[PDB]
Amino acid sequence: SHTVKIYDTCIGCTQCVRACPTDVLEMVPWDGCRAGQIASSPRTEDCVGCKRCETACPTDFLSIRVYLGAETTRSMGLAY
Amino acid sequence: XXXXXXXXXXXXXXXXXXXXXXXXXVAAMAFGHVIGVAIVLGLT
Amino acid sequence: EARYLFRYLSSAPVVATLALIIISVILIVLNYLFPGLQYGTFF
Amino acid sequence: LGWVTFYWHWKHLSIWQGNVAQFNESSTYLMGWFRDYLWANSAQLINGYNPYGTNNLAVWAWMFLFGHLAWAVSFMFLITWRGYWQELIETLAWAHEQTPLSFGYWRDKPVALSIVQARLVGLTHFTVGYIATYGAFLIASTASKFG
Amino acid sequence: NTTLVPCYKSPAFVERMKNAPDSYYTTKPLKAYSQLLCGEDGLPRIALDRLSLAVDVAIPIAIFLYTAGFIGWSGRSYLQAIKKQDKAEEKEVFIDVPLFISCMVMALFWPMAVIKELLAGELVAKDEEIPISVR
Amino acid sequence: NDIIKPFKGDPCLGNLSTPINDSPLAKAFINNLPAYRKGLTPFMRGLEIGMAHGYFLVGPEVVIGPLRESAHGANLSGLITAIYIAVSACLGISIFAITTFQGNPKGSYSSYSKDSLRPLRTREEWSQLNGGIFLGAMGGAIFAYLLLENFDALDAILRGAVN
Amino acid sequence: EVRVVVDNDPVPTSFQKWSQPGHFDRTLAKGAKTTTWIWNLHANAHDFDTHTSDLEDISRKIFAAHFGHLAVVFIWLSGMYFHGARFSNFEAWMANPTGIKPSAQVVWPIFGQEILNGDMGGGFHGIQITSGLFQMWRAAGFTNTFQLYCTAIGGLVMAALMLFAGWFHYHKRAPKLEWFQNTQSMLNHHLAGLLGLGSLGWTGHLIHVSLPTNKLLDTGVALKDIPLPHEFILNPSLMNKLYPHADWGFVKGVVPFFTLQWGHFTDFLTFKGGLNPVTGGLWLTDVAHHHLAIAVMFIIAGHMYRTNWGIGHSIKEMLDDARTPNMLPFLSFIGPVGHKGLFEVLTTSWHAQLSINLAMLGSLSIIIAHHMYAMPPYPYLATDYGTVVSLFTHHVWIGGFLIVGGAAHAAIYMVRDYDPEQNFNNVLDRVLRHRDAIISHLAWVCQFLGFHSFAMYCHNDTMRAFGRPQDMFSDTGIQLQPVFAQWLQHIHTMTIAAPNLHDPVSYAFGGGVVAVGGKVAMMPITLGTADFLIHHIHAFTIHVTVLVLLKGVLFARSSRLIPDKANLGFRFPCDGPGRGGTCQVSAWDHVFLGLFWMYNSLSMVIFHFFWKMQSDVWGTVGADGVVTHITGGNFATSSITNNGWLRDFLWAQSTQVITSYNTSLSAYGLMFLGGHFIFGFSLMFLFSGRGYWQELIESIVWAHNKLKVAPAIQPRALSIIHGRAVGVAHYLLGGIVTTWAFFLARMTAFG
Amino acid sequence: MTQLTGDYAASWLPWIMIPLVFYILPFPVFAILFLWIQKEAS
Ligand code: F6C
Ligand code: CLA
Ligand code: CLA
Ligand SMILES: CC1=C(/C=C/C(C)=C/C=C/C(C)=C/C=C/C=C(C)/C=C/C=C(C)/C=C/C2=C(C)CCCC2(C)C)C(C)(C)CCC1
Ligand SMILES: CC1=C(/C=C/C(C)=C/C=C/C(C)=C\C=C/C=C(C)/C=C/C=C(C)/C=C/C2=C(C)CCCC2(C)C)C(C)(C)CCC1
Ligand SMILES: CC1=C(C/C=C(\C)CCC[C@H](C)CCC[C@H](C)CCCC(C)C)C(=O)c2ccccc2C1=O
Ligand SMILES: [Ca+2]
Repeated sequence: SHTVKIYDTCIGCTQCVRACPTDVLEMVPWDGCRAGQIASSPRTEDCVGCKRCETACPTDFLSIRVYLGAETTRSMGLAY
Repeated sequence: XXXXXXXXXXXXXXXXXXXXXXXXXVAAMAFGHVIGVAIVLGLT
Repeated sequence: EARYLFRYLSSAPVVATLALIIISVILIVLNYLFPGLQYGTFF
Repeated sequence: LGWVTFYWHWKHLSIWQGNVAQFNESSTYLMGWFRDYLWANSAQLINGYNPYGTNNLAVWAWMFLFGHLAWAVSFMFLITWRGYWQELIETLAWAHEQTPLSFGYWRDKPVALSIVQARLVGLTHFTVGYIATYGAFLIASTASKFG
Repeated sequence: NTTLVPCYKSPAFVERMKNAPDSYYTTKPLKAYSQLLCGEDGLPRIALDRLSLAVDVAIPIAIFLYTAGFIGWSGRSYLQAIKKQDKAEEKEVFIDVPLFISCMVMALFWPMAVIKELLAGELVAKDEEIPISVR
Repeated sequence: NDIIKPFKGDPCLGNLSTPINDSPLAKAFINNLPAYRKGLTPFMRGLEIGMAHGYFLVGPEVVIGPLRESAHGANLSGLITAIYIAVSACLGISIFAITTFQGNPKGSYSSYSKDSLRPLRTREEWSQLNGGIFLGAMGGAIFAYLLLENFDALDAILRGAVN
Repeated sequence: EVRVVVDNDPVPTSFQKWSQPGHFDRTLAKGAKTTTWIWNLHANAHDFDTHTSDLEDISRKIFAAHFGHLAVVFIWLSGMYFHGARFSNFEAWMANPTGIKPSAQVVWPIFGQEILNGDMGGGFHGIQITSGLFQMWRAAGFTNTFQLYCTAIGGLVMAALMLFAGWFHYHKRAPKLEWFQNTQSMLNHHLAGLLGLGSLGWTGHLIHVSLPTNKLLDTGVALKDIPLPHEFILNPSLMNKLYPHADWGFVKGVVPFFTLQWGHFTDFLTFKGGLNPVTGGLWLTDVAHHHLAIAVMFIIAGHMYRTNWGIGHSIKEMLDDARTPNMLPFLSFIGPVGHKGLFEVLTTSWHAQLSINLAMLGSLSIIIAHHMYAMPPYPYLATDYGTVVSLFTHHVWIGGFLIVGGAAHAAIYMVRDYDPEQNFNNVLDRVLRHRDAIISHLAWVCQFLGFHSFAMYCHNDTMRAFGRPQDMFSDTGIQLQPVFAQWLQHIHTMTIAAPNLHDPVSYAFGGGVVAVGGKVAMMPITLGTADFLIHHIHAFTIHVTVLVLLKGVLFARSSRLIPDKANLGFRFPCDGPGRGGTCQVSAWDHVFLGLFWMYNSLSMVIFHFFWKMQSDVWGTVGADGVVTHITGGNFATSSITNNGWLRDFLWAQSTQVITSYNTSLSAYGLMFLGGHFIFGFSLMFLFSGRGYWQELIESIVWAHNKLKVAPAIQPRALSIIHGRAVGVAHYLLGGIVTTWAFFLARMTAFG
Repeated sequence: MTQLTGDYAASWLPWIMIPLVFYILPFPVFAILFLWIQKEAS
């Protein structure tokens, strides 16, 4: 149960969604970009916290923040 | 020397180690020395 | 060819390494100015 | 404070033993700090118990070596970091589930302790090993030359 | 301080002279330590009295601070010499030794160069020129 | 063909069917240990587990303990070690049973757990186990204590010295 | 069919790419945006597998780089013989190799460092070398410094050949991939032509140079009456007063070999098997017989594999036939596939080969260290106590680094060259498929030994402090005898089956004491409780080193944390702070931690060696036969508490390096402090992270932006992996220099 | 001496309380303190 907030500085480069190993992010239509897209995080209980989405965001001081919060059984990735 | 004559070991190699695998393109006359020298030095 | 070589000789570390080799006055200067040279001694 | 108290102790250990000229002539280079303070004054601390007996410094000789272990185990929490231990605990969790006669099972999943916690667990051992080692040194190196 | 006396009159230091081999090192330097303020242990020392040593606590300091600034000035002036050339990205990995030498000869008279850097308001960058953090 | 199969035929399970866990001899030995024997009340599971452990736990203290030098005192130090290890062990499984069985045990003791390596999943079953483990490890400790403090009297009767 | 196929001038020879460094990586060859580019240019300079993609061009870089490496070793070998030629007391040491200390590498008179030129005996001032070069040149037959000098010349011209051969095989005639992939032909020439002919060549030297020269040097002829080595062959009559049972003529003296009348050779090819009691080394006649036995047995070994004449073995389907219709029943568990697809592993990837070749060169180097103390091969080696310790210690450390490097490339193979299709259900895949049972049982045995080796030292440390020495694991308390090792010590001394060896090999095993110059060359090394406990420390530390390194190989591909750990690479810092934190999950980070465990393990091995010789083996013999050891039986009673290690080994035996100022051992005092600085300095990089350091550069870049002196190569704090590499490189450097200084100051202060 | 004694008053009191607070009471205490940290909030 992390918190992946997306800010208005996205450019719809789509790179944050590809890096996510757990499919938390996905693109929705938007208008504040030439791409007309913005990241959204509908599945954040699945967020593992790897911040691999933040490494891919190219906007300077990146538009997507993982906010490591209450860690549960699927946000810590336990197979046992 | 006189006796010794480890050509019997090589003869027991050429007539036996010519049934290897490829057996084509003689190492039994090389092997017959390895067996031959070991035995003659192993019984002196 | 002797145009790319001379640029390599002055690149980054060879200038630095040679500088430290060229900074060897502390070996000549302290060999014949009676090596012991403490602060109140030299003029 | 391992320089403040080392300097306080050696300066007074030279005055107390009358050998003031030992601190003045050998505290100006770092071997004197290492030969005339640490190596010299450890001698009766480490002989608190030898093969031939045991004396009133046997506890200081033991906490001195206790603090060396508490210091060294800090390096484990400070050098090796979390994800090494999670892949090793994940393996031990496999072994426990698959083995017979082991009837216990964790109420809460065993995980390698977190990043900011190991920095605190390793800082506690470094501190406890810093204080038990020097506390045992300072007590035994002063209360053995003297009363 | 008056505990320090010259090694001329110091019983603990003539003893240093007595049991001294030569070989290159303990005669030619050790005569020159006779002019130093010498403790009650036969060891030359650096004291700060008055005008007695006011020139000797300025020869090392003037020689160092000049050549430390000389290294700093030539190194600094070579950096702006290549920032203006718009080639400073690779001008730094591959030292332009004719330019660097010409920046060293500017750094011989660096103490008078820094004054007219300062008096022109050009040495120090203004505060909102400088990349900073959120603060 | 291969002797190492997927564990009960499911390749996705995190185990292997190996000669050590899935052999006709190895299954027959483990599944008839008192922990797993079919047909035992949990009291008889713990009673038989307890006595096997109380018996051998008095050993390592009566010959390499601190009291080994004498004879009558060595046996006391070995018995009480088995008393203390078992009491603290049976304290462990009373508080294990309290803290795991609290409505829906998180783990291998859930209702839908289907785990064969630990079949005691009830808290009616873990309480007779605690009594068996305790009373067993106490009787085993005493029996190994009585056989050891009477060793000279027992060495004679297994040597025919008593005619 | 084995063939020589090469290319013609594949790579031009120009300095085009010298002036553009980082050309090998496209990311490096676009500009130095930050200082991270500088460090990436060195961490990637030799990873040829990322410069290109084709194995043909990679393998040409490997083969050409070896030549430039062999050039470097030949430069270093030349430097050893040149220093032995004109900067050594080797002439003096040949005359009296007991009272003269070996010394090359004199020191220039500047900075007051002439004090390091200590007295060596014979009026020569220098530094007492402990490399054993002198004990090896005497066994090679060197007598004067002209032979040493011309060998140094013969090595510089030999290094020039290596440099030319490397340029030639990359820029003129580079072999194709077919020439590299016939490893089956390479084994034939390396087994027969290199190791077989090499030891056949050497036993030629031993018989004709070393055996005669060391025969006369044992009778005291004092370097006048020594003939030069060629005068033993030009004058064949000169070797009939020595070894008279042979004939020694060009043709007339060699025919006993061909007519198999080898009894005439029994006087110079002996099988004595002991220590030559006048020099303390092995009998050179016994050594010459060894190399001849080795040569015959390696030339034979080089005919095992099948090159293009049909006859021989094929490794390809010797491997492929280790399936399981055909195994022993108890080890028939390794798959119906078995070893198929594994000849393509060890042929199509160099990291697979480098991992094995390092783990065996590392294990060889440690085996060599154990064999060159227990049976010293060189004259006057065993009595030079500073050389025995510094040769054992050098080769244990060298052997331990190589072993860790064998586990590095076992992990680089996994995340770069591991191929699932050629490795389906085979012997490699079945290991990854149960890698939790391998690590669970390794992590248990690592923990079983941890309590039963170290925690017994804390038992002893506590009973001796309580004053209960009768309930500690002593020889006097609760004895732990090495029953199975004292048994082997009995087996190896009653067999003198093997009856012909009348002299016991390795006096270490038992029987007799050899004293050469009064000093003991070798004694029996008895094993008691202190040797039970120290051997389980060794077992424990080796296992955890294996546990760290094997974990990094098995879990290099994936884990339960990160199932795609192979896509992240071999060398990545982490995968973020999620899953609680995945710091150091890479396979590189298990090499980095295994380096620490190698350091822990080997520094305990060399401490076990150093104390057990000083207490039980080394020493001096008086005029009665009793041996007074250097520390005097100290190991048996006080090495069982690790307070005894700290006071009777570390505090006691550091007296020579602590009190070393104003003496000739002064430099070991500085190295001993220098090693302490570097160890403490390493902990800056190990305990901290680069977020603190990067944020500190920003405050320092500001101070340069203010004075308009900022660089355009933007200062970046070191990478996470770089900062961990710096930490382990300094911890191991500092912690070894302090041990190197402590060993040699202690043993050059004695002899 | 070869025993632990006490010249101080009530010297029998360390004889029983050093075993009590150090190896007899803590395992009950660590059990009570365990039951408190692992109770359902139902
Ligand atoms: C109940 C519960 C349980 C059980 C049962 O049921 C168990 C079991 C197992 C088995 C099967 C195995 C083997 C065993 C042996 O060998 O050795 C011993 C050890 C021990 C620990 C032993 C223990 C046992 C029991 C616990 C006893 C009891 C005690 C008492 C009761 C207490 C008292 C109480 C009071 C209150 C205090 C194991 C192991 C391991 N662990 Mg393991 N456990 C567990 C718990 C735990 C915890 C808490 C922790 C943390 C510390 C851990 C940890 C660990 C590690 C590291 C490891 C390893 O290494 C190993 C392995 O992996 O393999 C391979 N683990 N495991
Ligand atoms: C001296 C400091 C120290 C100690 C005690 C340890 C201990 C351990 N290390 Mg570690 N390590 C250290 C330094 C240390 N390390 C450093 C400096 C590094 C930096 C590289 C590492 C890196 C490292 C790695 C990578 C690994 C370990 C592993 C281990 C464990 C090995 C298993 C074992 O030995 O069982 C025995 C336990 C001991 C020897 C600890 C001492 C036991 C005492 C003597 C008994 C205590 C008595 C009693 C229980 C006290 C409790 C009373 C109560 C009042 C509390 C073990 C607990 C390995 C592991 O996890 O194994 C599976 C592992 O993979 N270490
Ligand atoms: C906090 C102060 C303090 C400390 C550090 C100690 C320490 C000690 N006492 Mg105690 N004691 C204290 C106060 C203290 N005492 C007071 C005020 C009394 C009067 C009733 C006693 C009466 C007493 C007796 C009869 C004995 C000891 C004994 C001992 C020794 C063994 C431990 C033990 O069994 O004690 C048992 C504990 C008690 C009897 C009660 C003391 C608890 C005090 C009143 C409060 C402590 C709680 C603390 C403030 C909260 C911190 C908890 C946590 C945050 C760390 C030990 C050195 C034994 C001994 O003589 O050794 C040879 C012994 O048998 N003490
Ligand atoms: C695995 C295995 C093994 C092992 C085993 C073991 C481990 C052992 C053991 C064992 C044991 C360990 C046994 C035991 C026992 C016991 C018993 C038999 C007991 C008892 C008891 C009793 C009888 C008691 C009683 C009582 C009571 C109850 C109370 C009162 C008192 C009295 C005393 C009366 C082997 C290899 C060999 C083989 C097989 C398999
Ligand atoms: C004399 C004396 C003394 C004292 C001193 C003092 C007390 C001082 C001070 C002072 C001060 C109060 C200062 C300062 C400062 C400030 C500032 C503000 C600065 C600066 C700087 C700069 C600006 C720099 C520049 C440069 C140069 C010069 C060159 C190189 C480059 C650079 C840029 C770096 C003593 C006792 C020691 C000794 C004896 C006497
Ligand atoms: C100190 C430290 C740094 C900072 C380290 C730095 C900045 C390296 C310092 C090396 C200096 C910068 C060498 C530069 C040499 C210059 C080129 C000067 C040479 C010029 C002369 C030759 C003329 C880290 O980045 C780091 C990262 C992760 C964990 C720990 C640490 C850590 O401890
Ligand atoms: Ca006892």
